[PDB]
Amino acid sequence: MFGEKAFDLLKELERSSQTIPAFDDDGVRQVLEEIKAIFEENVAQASSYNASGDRSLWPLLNFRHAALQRNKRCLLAYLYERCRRIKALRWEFGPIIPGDIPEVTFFNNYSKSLAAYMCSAGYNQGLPIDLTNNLRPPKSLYIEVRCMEDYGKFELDDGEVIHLKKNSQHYLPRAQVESLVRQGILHHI
Amino acid sequence: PNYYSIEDIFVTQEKVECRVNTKLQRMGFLDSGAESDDLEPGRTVNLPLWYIKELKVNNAYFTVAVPDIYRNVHKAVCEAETTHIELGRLHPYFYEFGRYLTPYDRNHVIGRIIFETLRQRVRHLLDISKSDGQAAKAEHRLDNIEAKLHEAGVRTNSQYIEWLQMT
Amino acid sequence: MDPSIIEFIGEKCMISIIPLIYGPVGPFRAGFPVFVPLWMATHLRKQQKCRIVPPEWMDMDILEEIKEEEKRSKFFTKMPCEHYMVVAQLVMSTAPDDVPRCEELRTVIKDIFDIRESKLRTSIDAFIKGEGTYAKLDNLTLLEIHSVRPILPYSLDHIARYQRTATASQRDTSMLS
Amino acid sequence: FTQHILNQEESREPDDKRLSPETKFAQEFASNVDEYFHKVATQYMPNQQRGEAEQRIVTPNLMSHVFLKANVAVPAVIVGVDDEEVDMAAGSQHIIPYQLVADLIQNNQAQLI
Amino acid sequence: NQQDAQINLQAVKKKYKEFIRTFNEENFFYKYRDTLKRNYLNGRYFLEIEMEDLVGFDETLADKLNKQPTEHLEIFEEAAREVADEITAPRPEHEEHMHDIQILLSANPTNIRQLKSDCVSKLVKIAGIIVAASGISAKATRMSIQCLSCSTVIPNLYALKCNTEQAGRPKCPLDPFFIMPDKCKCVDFQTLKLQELPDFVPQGEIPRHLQLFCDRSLCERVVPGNRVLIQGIYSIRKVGKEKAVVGVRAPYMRVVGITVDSEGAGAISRYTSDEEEHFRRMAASGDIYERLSQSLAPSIFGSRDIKKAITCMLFGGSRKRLPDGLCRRGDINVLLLGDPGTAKSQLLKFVEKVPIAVYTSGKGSSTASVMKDPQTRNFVMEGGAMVLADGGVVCIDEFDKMREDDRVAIHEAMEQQTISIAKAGITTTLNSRCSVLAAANSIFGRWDDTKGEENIDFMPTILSRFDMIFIVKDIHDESRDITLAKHIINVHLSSNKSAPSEPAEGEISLSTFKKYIHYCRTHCGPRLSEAPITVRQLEVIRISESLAKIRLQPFATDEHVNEALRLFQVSTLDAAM
Ligand SMILES: Nc1ncnc2c1ncn2[C@@H]1O[C@H](COP(=O)(O)OP(=O)(O)O)[C@@H](O)[C@H]1O
Repeated sequence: MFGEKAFDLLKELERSSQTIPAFDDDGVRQVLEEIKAIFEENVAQASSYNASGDRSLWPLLNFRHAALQRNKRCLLAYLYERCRRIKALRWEFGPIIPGDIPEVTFFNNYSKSLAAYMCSAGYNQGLPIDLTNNLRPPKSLYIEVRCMEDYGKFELDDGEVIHLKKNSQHYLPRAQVESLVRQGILHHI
Repeated sequence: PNYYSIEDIFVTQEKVECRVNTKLQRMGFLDSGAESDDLEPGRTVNLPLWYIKELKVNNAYFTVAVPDIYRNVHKAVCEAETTHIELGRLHPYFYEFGRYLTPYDRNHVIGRIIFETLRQRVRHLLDISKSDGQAAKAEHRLDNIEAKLHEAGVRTNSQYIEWLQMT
Repeated sequence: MDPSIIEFIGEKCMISIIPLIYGPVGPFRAGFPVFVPLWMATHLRKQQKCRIVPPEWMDMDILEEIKEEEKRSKFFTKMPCEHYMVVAQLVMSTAPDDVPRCEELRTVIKDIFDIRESKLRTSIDAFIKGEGTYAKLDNLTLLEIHSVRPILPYSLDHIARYQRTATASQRDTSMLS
Repeated sequence: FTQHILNQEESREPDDKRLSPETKFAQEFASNVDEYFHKVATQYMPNQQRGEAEQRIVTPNLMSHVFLKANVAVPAVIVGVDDEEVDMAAGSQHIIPYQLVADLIQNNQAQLI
Repeated sequence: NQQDAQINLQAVKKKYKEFIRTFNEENFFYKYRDTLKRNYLNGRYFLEIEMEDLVGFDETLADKLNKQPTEHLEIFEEAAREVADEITAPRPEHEEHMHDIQILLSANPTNIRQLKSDCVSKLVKIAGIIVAASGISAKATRMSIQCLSCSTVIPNLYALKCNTEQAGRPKCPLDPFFIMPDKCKCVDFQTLKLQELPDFVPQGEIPRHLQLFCDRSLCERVVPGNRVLIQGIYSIRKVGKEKAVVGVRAPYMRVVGITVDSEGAGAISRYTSDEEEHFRRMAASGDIYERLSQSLAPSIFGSRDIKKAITCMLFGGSRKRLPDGLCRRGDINVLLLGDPGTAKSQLLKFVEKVPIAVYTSGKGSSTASVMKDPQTRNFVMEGGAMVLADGGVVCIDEFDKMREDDRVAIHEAMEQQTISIAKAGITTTLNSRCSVLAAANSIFGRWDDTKGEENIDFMPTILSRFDMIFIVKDIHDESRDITLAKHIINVHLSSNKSAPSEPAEGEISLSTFKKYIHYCRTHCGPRLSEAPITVRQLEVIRISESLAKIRLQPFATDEHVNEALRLFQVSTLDAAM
């Protein structure tokens, strides 16, 4: 009412678990466009002589204060809730394959924040370190690929053209094939 | 700013009608206006908690009071009837009302009433051991909190299932 | 807590086997036993390279004596290397390719595995009154306690608000959570 | 635990033993928390607890009942701790929480399971 | 101990218990074993098995147990109470007390017209369709008596020496055995019954049947109107040789290992959020009110703007009770009327599948069933059909062509729900949230309807309590008369039209629609907005509140939702004048 609205948030990610068509930043307008619309209500008596310092604004100070209090930490979620399983697939891959579809500034900040990890990782000097692919013992470097209906088509890795779904298969070397595991790919090598 | 929940304003929004030690003044969202800024001590005086969450029970503003499920007639014999008593989904804020409120009332009797319900878990979830079958058999007699670890209760065993073998 | 936290661990132990990498391991010689950690017999038996025989507790006599020994265990029992819920997993997978008596083996282990948990509710059906500083490992095994590790302890804090709170936190005459 | 770990890490700037060059994430913590918020609530952005505020803390609950790897003095080897610690053991244990026994594992006398 | 053959111990000696411990393979899940352990999740006190593991184990026991099965199963009771009670405790710290369980067996069926002495005391799979049966009364196995104070050890589920004697000389023969049932044990029963198949000449013959015996856990499981596969026993009840001109006897069987049929798509009767997206993200479209005017007739033309008035009907109005007494008529009804040939029969027949209803009219439920049964001559009732309609509603023809007896219960339900009985000296005052669709072939069609009021010769009351009465005709319209002359050869021929309406945007999917409704009619307490037209035109307000739940909204206004008014103008022209 005054922000009980995330009960509505709950459905946006429903298909979007491991069969994601696409995401929406949506539904956010009046849950946003009221919030400091109603600051004007919050400021109506903010340091006002309307009652000259008595009880009568403390019970609604709580309205003034709770109103924020819920807005923030839900609005933590709107990225944090969105940072979580995106970090997870962004663990499943680095920025080898970002999202199939100021969050980019926070992602770039998170990518710069992850640098610390990368510095010690692999060596003192640092390696974006393989954590999520090639438990392969490495074999000969130039043999092709197979998938299980991947989608997004971000394979930018050193190949002729792969067309990243099942039968994304061309003469693709090891440098190419270093992308993904469990987003519709690894029935096969 | 709490031990959070997704419903963090379905936290202190349950309503009770505890009486007034005092007269009234302009509840705002009510029929208050240029109509009434004063009533009696004691009235159907509705209390969605968040405004009175730290508003000095000790101070003469409002009264010792209970919602009658939280009164002894349920609770004090729900600790006697702590055997196959049901909670359903009926008043879900019932592990957690008393984690806040029941002291705030200031009748210095009711906190102990609670746990001896939840003391039963040390001899309840002997039955809770395992998962036979489907995802929906009897999954509707929960609180807002026990369900989570109950799912988790399944969960470690569900993947303890794969600890065994290829299964 | 996992299926393979143990297999991170338990296969690190070593035993003399039948068939140089640096380590206390010696080089490998035909006809000549060699103590190895158990994550090579993977890479031999499944590689169709060599066999292996078990430790000594692996028998149907010493632990067909334990079947009654632990009835002392109002607390706990004899623990032959503590890890017979993991090795037997992999041993009995592939060892019985030529090993005899893989059955009473398979019997007893479930006939001791499920059981010592069957007590475990019971001893846990003795916990009363926030009895946090009483517990039991006294001759515990290795591969059991994970199956309760996530459940009650991620319960008891939301209890121990009221259970463990007493011996440093106080209120008026009634009890405090 | 970006929240108030600054206070602990500002107590002594704990040396090689405690954190590591963990300190690099601190600079990125506020940066990503500020930049992002630059388009969250900025028309009338925070008013009294306007800095790294007081109320957000991730994990100060110290009572997460911990199992103890008994590898130590078996007998009732009693140590600095506020709750009961009677009846010590090299195999057994009396299960406990983290706060009061934050000592043995800084010592690494005692151990964890 | 008779250690030659028929050995009395073998099973519990080692064998079956240990085979069960041989039911033990890798994955560490191959078990018929911890089955009970997941029964001890609740204490169901039973277990399931096959008859094709013993075949996977041997070929020796399957022809053996068939001789003495009901002996083997209490041998298995013994096996269990010896086995799991070992498992109640690892080491000596657990047992409150033992208990007892049941076992469930289960492959390939049989029939009933082939089974006699040849296959007696043999376990069989057959199938029929259930009819009715008893409740659950009582049974026990053992107790004891003052006279000897020994447990009432019985084999089967005669009557004895006195033994209140040895007080010196005194005897006391001729059986002073006074049972002390507070010492006793206890079991269940149902005594069931079923009829044989509908395909194996039940027509030129008559259907034969079987009598049955339930034991512990298997009652409260099965209600008639069902089709089952079962195992039993071929036994009888009497003893022998002016009944029985020589020796005639009677048939029955037992219960063992029922396995029922759950045939597919009937059973949202007895036993997702993506579908909620389907509900609502379709509901967002403001195209449902008049969109479905081509829906409830998925094979018919007409009634179009009257299907417009079904859109409010099932969704109901609101039982907006008050601080004072009333529970007024939230429910709403309809009337239709006209001659045959308009397919108004099939309109109700096809509507049966489209929430809960029945479609019969006249001389062939009704009132109560205050009659007797066979069982110690009881008198117990069946209720009415406000019973069977308390959120369910009905579509029923031939008010006029039906007995005049069961017509005080029409005003005693449509007006007030003022229901009561006095058969035996009492008023069972049951109630229900019922409503009805009505049809008729009443007197003289539109020549009667438009003009005044003479349809039924007993009451003018039938125009008062209902509102939407739109005429059924076989109007002559020559441009469409030939169409309806050839709207009846496609119907007459070729058996094609099963799901021709399935492609429609959102005027199909029976299951999703019924669920659409049966969520919708449980949203809140919707209402409307600030916003001969007499008191029962108005008391339409139910339809006003309806469009809140038709748009699935809370609120709505008067005259956007006077769509209903403009549709009612169809009816009012009948009886304006
Ligand atoms: N438009 C139509 N489409 C299909 N069948 C029709 C149509 N109009 C009439 N019929 C015929 O009407 C017959 C049914 O009449 P019925 O509904 O039984 O009359 P009543 O309802 O008075 O008993 C059906 O056999 C059907 O062939």
